[PDB]
Order: sequence, then C-alpha cells, then structure tokens
Amino acid sequence: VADRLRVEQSVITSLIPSSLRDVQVQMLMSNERNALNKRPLMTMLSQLEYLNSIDSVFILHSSLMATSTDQLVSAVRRLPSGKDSLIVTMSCLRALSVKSLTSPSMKERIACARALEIVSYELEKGRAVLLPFSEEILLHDAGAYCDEDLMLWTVAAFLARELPLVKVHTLMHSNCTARTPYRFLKGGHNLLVSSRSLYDKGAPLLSSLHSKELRLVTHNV
Amino acid sequence: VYGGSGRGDLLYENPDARRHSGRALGVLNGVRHSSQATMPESGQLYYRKLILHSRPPNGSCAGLQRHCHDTCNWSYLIPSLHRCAESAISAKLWEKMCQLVNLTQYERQRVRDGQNLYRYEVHQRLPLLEESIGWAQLDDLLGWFRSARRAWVRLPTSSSAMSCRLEGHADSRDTTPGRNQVFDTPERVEQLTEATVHRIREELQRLNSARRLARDEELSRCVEEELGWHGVAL
Amino acid sequence: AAAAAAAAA
Amino acid sequence: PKRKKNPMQLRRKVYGLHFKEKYLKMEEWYYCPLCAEPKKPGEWCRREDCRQIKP
Amino acid sequence: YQRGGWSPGSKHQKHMTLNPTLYLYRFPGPHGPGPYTMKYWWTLGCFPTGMEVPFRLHEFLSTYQQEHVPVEVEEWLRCYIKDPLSELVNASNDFFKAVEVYPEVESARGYKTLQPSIAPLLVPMKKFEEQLGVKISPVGLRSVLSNPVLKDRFLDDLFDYKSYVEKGGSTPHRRLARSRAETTADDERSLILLLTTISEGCINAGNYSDAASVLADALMFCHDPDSQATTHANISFASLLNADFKGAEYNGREAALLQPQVKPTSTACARGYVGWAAAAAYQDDFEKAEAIVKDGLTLYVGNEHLEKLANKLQALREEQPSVYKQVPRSLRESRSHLPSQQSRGLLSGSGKGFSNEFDWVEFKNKLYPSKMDPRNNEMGSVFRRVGDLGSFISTSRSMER
Ligand code: FES
Repeated sequence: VADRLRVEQSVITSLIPSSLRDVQVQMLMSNERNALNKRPLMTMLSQLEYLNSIDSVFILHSSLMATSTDQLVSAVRRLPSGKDSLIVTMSCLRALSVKSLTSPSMKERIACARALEIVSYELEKGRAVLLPFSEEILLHDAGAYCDEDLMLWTVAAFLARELPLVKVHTLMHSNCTARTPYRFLKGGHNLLVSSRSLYDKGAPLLSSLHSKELRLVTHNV
Repeated sequence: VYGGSGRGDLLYENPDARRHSGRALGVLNGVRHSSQATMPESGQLYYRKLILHSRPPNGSCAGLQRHCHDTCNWSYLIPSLHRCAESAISAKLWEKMCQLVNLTQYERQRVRDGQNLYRYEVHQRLPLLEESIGWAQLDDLLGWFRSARRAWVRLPTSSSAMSCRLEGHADSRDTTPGRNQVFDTPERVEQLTEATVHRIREELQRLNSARRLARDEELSRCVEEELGWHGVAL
Repeated sequence: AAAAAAAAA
Repeated sequence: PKRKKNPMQLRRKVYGLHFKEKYLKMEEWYYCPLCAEPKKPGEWCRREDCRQIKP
Repeated sequence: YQRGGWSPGSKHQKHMTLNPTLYLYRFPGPHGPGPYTMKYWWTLGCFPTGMEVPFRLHEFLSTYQQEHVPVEVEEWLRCYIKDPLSELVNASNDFFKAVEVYPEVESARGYKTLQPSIAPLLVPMKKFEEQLGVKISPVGLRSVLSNPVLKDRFLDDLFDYKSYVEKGGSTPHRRLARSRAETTADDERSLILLLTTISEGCINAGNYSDAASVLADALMFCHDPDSQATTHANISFASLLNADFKGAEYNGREAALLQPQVKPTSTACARGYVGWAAAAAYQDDFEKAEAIVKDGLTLYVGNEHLEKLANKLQALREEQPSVYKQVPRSLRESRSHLPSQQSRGLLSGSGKGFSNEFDWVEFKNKLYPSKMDPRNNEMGSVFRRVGDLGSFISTSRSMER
C-alpha cells in the first residue's frame, strides 16, 4: 500500500479539493457541471463524493483489537456490501503497529498484527478508505495536536458537519475513554465554544468535543 | 439515505415522502426539538440526518449484526442483469427473435420495456460494477456481454438505447449530492465496456486435459461471437 | 383388471 | 393489586439478582469421556460403565 | 360482576346472571386457532367445544383431489414418462455448466473469505441425483468447489462422464436391463472418481457420514476388483472418522479379501488392512490390532501406513505396562474419543429434562409417557398397579397388586 500510495500520490493530490467547508455546495456544483454537456487508491479527501454516496461509514480505532480481530473481520465483511465504507487513519495504523510491537499482552500483539494484515489487504483491494498523514494535516485543526482519538473524532466531526446524510459509526473498545469525547477529551471551560460550534463552519472541528451533539450524531457500535 | 434505497439498490424510495404507508404518521421517531411538532424542518440536512438515521433498517439496508450481502460483487451483479433480461423477454420471444421485422405490437412494446428496464438497472448498478471491475472474472464478463445481448441493448462501443442520453433540461435535473446519479450514462457505459474488454484480454493472457481444452475452445468461440454481435473485436 | 380409485364417473 | 406498573417498574426485577440466578444462568459442562455426550459434573448415566466409574 | 367485554374472548371476569354463557371448554381466540385447538382438531376431528362446524375443504382439495387420477390416465402416464437417457444427459449438461460458472473463492489475506453460497447448483444436483440414483452432499460439493485442486479433479471427471454418456454409454442402465458380468466401463469409472472426489470434499469439510454415504454409492456403482478394493478402503477410512467401527472393520476385511484380485502396484489392500487394524484399536482389541498389522506387514513389507500404525501400536504397548494388561473385557468399548462421537452425543444424546427415559418413551412407532413405558414396571409405572386380573394370584406378595 505504501508503494501504491507513492505511485498514485499525484492523482490523489489533484483530486483533493482546496476548501474543506461547504462540501455539499461543492458536490452540487460538480453535479451541475457533469449534467451540463483506471482506479487509484481510495482515500477520504479524494473520495469525499464516494463517502457521500455511501450510507454507513465505520471509523476504525486501535483499541478495537485489544484481544481479538472479530469485530474488524465483521467490519470488512460488511465492506463488500457497497453501501458501507471503512475509514482507517495513519494515526490508527501507527497506534496498531506500536501496540503490536510493545504491548505486553501476546493476544493483543497477535490481534494487532492480524488487524494490520487485514487493513493492508482491504486497502490493496480498495474496498477500504485511508487517511494519510498529509490528509491528516489538511483536515485537522490549524494548530491542534491530534493523537489517534483526536484524529478519529476530527474525522467524525468533519463527516457530521460536511456529510450529514452519512451515518458514522465508530469501532472501538468499550473500555476506551475516547467513546465519550465530552467527558474525557475536553479542553476545559472555553468561552469561544458552544453546542452549535459543531455546525459552525468556521469554527475548528475539535470545538464539537465540548458538546454531546457530536456524540448524538456519532454512534459507538 | 441510510434506511432507504442506497448505492446499488433498485427500489426507488423518497424517504421524505411517506409512500408505501397505510397510516398517517402520528409520531416522528427522529425529533430533536419540541418545536418540530409544527416545524419539523425536514429537508434541512441535519434534521433529515436525524430522522433518516432514526429510521429502522429495511430490507435494502442491513443491521449492524445481521450478515450483509456482497452486492458489490461482479459475479452477483452480472447474473442480476441476466435475470433482468430473462424476465423482461421470455424464452419463446428470445428464440423467435434469434431465429428472425414482423412482430406483434404487444411483443414490440414488451421488448421496448425490457430495454428500458435494462438501461435503468445498468444505471443503478454502474457504481458497483465500476468498483468491482478489478477483481471480476472472465466468466462473469462474458456473462455481462451475454446479458446485454439477451436484453437486446447494443453497448456503445463507438436496437440501441444507451447511446442516447435521457431528456431533461440541465437546470431542472436532480443534482443533489448523496444520490448515485450518473448524468453521463453513455460515456460511463462505454468506459465500462472498454474496461471489461481489456480485462477479458488480460484474463485470457493470464490463462495462456480434454475438459480444459474444450473449455478454452468454447470460451474463445463465445468471446468471438458475442464481441462480433456487440460490434467489438479482440 | 381393477384398481382402487378415489372417485369414479 | 392497587395501581398499574410501568416498564421500568417491571424491569426492576431483572435489575435484581434473583431473576438472573433463576433465568439467566449458563451451565458449565463437558463431553463425557465414555458416551461423548454433554454432561454436568456430579450427574452420570445408568450405563454399567458409567455406574461403575463416574466421569 | 361484569368487568370486561361480554364476548367469551374478553379477559376479565364475568358472572352467570349478567352474562350467562355456555360451557365452552376451549375455543380459538381473536388471532386464529392455536396449537392446542389445532391438536384437538387433528385428534378428535373438531374443536373440543363441539359448537364449531368442521370445515376441511382446503385439506380435501390439497390431498384427495390432487391424488385422484382416473384409471386410463394412471395407465398412460407411465408409458408417457420422459426419456431417461436424454433427461440424464440434460441434467449432466446443466450441472456441469453450473459448476463451471460457479465463482472461484478470493484468497483474502488476514482472514478467511466466506465461500459463496451454492444456490444454482442444488437443482442440477437434485436432478443428477434423481437420474443416477445417487445422493451428493451439498457440503461436499461446497468444499470441492472451494478447494482449487479438488475443483479441477471434479470438473475433469464430470466432463469425462458427460462425454462417455453422450457417446451412447449408460453402464448402470445397460447392466440393469441385462439383469432383467462384464467389467467397469469408462463412464462408470468416471462416475466413481467423481463420487470419490465428493467424498474427499466431505471429509475435508468434516461431514464423515456424508462421505461414507457417497463412497457407499460409489461402491454400489463399481464392479471392477481394483475399484472395489479402493472404494472399500475409502469407506473404511470414512467410517473410522465417522465412528462406525463395525462398518470400518467390515470394509477393511472386504478389501483385504479382494487383495488377490488386485495387482501388486495398488495399495488398496494395505489401506484396507490399516483400516481394519484401526477399527480393532478403536474397539480396544490391541492384540487383534497387532496381529492384523503383522499380517499386513508380512503382505506388504515397507508400507508407510503400516509402519506408522506399527509404531503407534508399539508406543501403546510401551504404555500398557502401566496398566499391566489390556483393557478389561468388561467394558472393552466404553471410552469415546472421536469428534464424530461427540457430535452424535450432542445431537441424539438424552437431554436433562427431555428426550430421556423419563420424559417420553418411544413404543413401536408411538410416543408414550414414562409411566406407560412397557420396558419397565418401575414405581412410576401403571403396570405396577395391576394384579390378579382374575385368573390366579400370580405373586406371593400380599400388600398390593
Ligand atoms: S457417557 Fe456421559 S454420562 Fe455416561
């Protein structure tokens, strides 16, 4: 997948849009242009239109495979339906690799290695979606540090703000603290954020952490 | 789009319109504010998202626990088109047309309806076929050509039904995002035809006992006759 | 030459 | 026998422990080495070998 | 007094004065007849109340009108039955087409791809089974098609069978007509090979009973001594895996008896000896197993299977001194060790609280309560409470009976 991404980087960069807001407006304008008279690697920003067409989107998380890969196997089984998509992040892959190479639990290590293999195969076949580090830079807030959890929640907030009709589920371990962003991932009482900052196009994506609306629109399944 | 017809679904369903209902809706499951009693604000992206995602999983969609179906598989998409053509045109009529323009008005209208239905089905299945080109199979691509022939639609290789785009002024067409509309249907179908021809060529090159000899002979004869009928070579 | 039939005539 | 109950008032019993012990219990078992049937420890068959030696 | 509706279907209580009613023991409800009323319908012929009017017009139409046929039509239908040879040829053609068009499994990395369901293969399989008098296992076919090598070894055999049948050869039909002697023909050999491939797929899947049945059908078809020996060896192995020791031993003995009719190059005789020895070992007769292995070695010295089995028996013999003898003749078969035996016990095992000797007892063809069981006059048996019908006292005890 690394070699494929390097080969197909130019197409991905050309297809990635300039602005990440008013995505619905941009899609409508593209549709109007089309109405008026091969396949590269699938990534979120280049394939936003594909994601918009898709009905369900599962965001992968490293903690999901703390013990077994059954849930990831279920997600990839759901993938070929054509109506569902899977989103994996570079931060998620990094977390999987580091915890497979360092976690004291042998079950966790083997499960994470198997998950890496499965994700690699799915990306190779193109049925999955990848969010490289460059796209993470483009998407994440201006000057916000993002780990796996923060990157996952920024992706969820972007999908909920620019592609509302796509139903966003999150695959993660029930013990993970990222399941409740407004309870654990919160920057304190900030006067510049409110419950409507999720829908505020100009506001940073992470402002949605302070409110339950992000959790309202994102389902942990 | 979650609870209703999605990407490759054939059934046309307007989720906002309460069609296919025997009751006047009294309770709206997806409600965010009490004001939505008299101002539901349906159509707005966020509230419509809430309502549609609150809708239960119908037959088209599948629950998170129920095992889904690989609808995006070429080996399933092609036989779907073949079955569509078979249902549209009866075996007797297909045999009569192959033997043979002297046809009954009912039979002519049946053929036209079959061609229209096949075109609509191709339009609906186009994204799935495009996604499944990569891992398709030679038998299924030959079946694609056979299904087109049976439906009697000549693919636009550059009667004929794909070559002419559907009527409608560009200022009124449904350009709304999230709906799998293919405005450039003839161009997309021509690209798909070229891609499947190239895929067949690659599969034959990769492939290059009595059973296997006979299989190769029949496959070559089929490929030849079907491509000749559709106006393609190699 | 006879068989048991459910109904006759 | 004085007032109707609501779903949560009915679900109090499943919240309790007696309901779980009476209804929601899983039995631990194993395959008998002799008859190869599911078997719970402490209970055996009437076969001669089972009676003589009790798996 | 009156609390609910006046109709009998109303729930709450009523009183005789206000809402007098007839004695309706049990009648259907608002949502249609229930299982209890339908049991009454089938047993007594009408609902227990008796006020209902029996009405089985639909049942009559389903059964009697459908099965009614006049004498002349019944006589001419047999003569107008279809052509068996052409029907078999068409069945083989469509079955081969369906198998060939069956998609190949994608070899995914990191997990096991689900094998595509076989929807269109069943009807061709059903007609092929009907025509050939054989029964193919859907699980076996699924496994054969999923495996790439087995898929080719099945397709080639099926194509050969089709070619030889189209060439005018129907060995089973010709043999049956002649019987109404020779050796196995090419068509019959191809059919046997196809059935053996299906059985191998069944064994790979884990359906040893289906494998054994398919191999038994193949044995029925075959007539050559070498084919008989090979099929007997295969059936013995299948029965060993399926936990059918008597069948395994019988098939192994038959193969070892057919040994002389087979050429030296074949190994079916050694396979049959190995199967017989394994059946003896599972029956826990180590002396018999060792003797059989010794005979097999004396026959074919150097056989890998015989050497492996001899080594295993030697290890068991070295372990035996711990017991100082063999398993006592008292049990001689008690221990169960096969996954097939475990599955059989899970399925047909007498469950706790039902399907036991205390829940229902199966008489000749009927279900009885434990108290009416004619196999034991236990303390819960009605037979105990009878005694001294009038002929003679019949028992010394003088307290009951
Ligand atoms: S064999 Fe299992 S209880 Fe006796």
